[PDB]
Amino acid sequence: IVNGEEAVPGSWPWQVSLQDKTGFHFCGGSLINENWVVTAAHCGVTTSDVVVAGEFDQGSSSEKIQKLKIAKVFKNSKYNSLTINNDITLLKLSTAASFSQTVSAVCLPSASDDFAAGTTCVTTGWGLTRY
Amino acid sequence: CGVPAIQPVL
Amino acid sequence: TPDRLQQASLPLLSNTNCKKYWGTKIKDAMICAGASGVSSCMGDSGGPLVCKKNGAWTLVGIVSWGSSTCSTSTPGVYARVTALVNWVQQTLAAN
Ligand SMILES: *[B-](O)(O)[C@H](Cc1ccc(Cl)cc1)NC(C)=O
Repeated sequence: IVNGEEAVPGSWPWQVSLQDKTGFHFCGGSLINENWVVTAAHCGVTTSDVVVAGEFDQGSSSEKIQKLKIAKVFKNSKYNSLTINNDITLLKLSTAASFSQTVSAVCLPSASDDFAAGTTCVTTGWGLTRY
Repeated sequence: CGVPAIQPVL
Repeated sequence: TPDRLQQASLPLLSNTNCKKYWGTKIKDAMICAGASGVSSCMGDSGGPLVCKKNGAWTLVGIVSWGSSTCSTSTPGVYARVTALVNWVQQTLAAN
């Protein structure tokens, strides 16, 4: 995020980090329950990647984070890689996340929910802060 | 869901 | 990329209004947000775009794509969860 700010640690409990076996963060995701993570289809997640929950500072060695293995990748069959439409993939954890103060689920809306133009929302992540 | 134990501050 | 988790508030736009920036690349399963002095960027992909609805944070978008330069004056494009939630519900039910 360019021009964002540091979050209050643990305040966005559903935020997870997708890391490859190298330990490199390549994408974010959101826990919707203890066994499923929603992420973007273009992230190209494989079962060799790891879901990291309860993390704030990727440089700290003393945070009690949960490194969860992925059992299966569910790429929306309607995802069009040429237009990046329907960019969503579900990840089923081989090991269920343990919910706590710093790890929990975000809510999903109803297909008929309305989010009006002008509404202020929040986006989170560990992406580049300057390009 | 959606109600964090540690309130975010913006 | 930053070691610590970042956050940013940003407004949602309408698709008709977003097409002014991205033209026809804006499809129905997409929702635009930003162009407010902030911007999602590389490494943010897949993460959440949440809005408070009746007291709880709900998943409105998934960080998808945007300007190759993360321009804070161009809107970012997110997958619209309201158009994809029926598939999510079907997938969780079958597995
Ligand atoms: B993801 O690959 O990290 C990244 C996310 C993104 C979203 C909005 C903006 Cl303005 C730039 C980047 N997208 C890509 C495909 O690199």
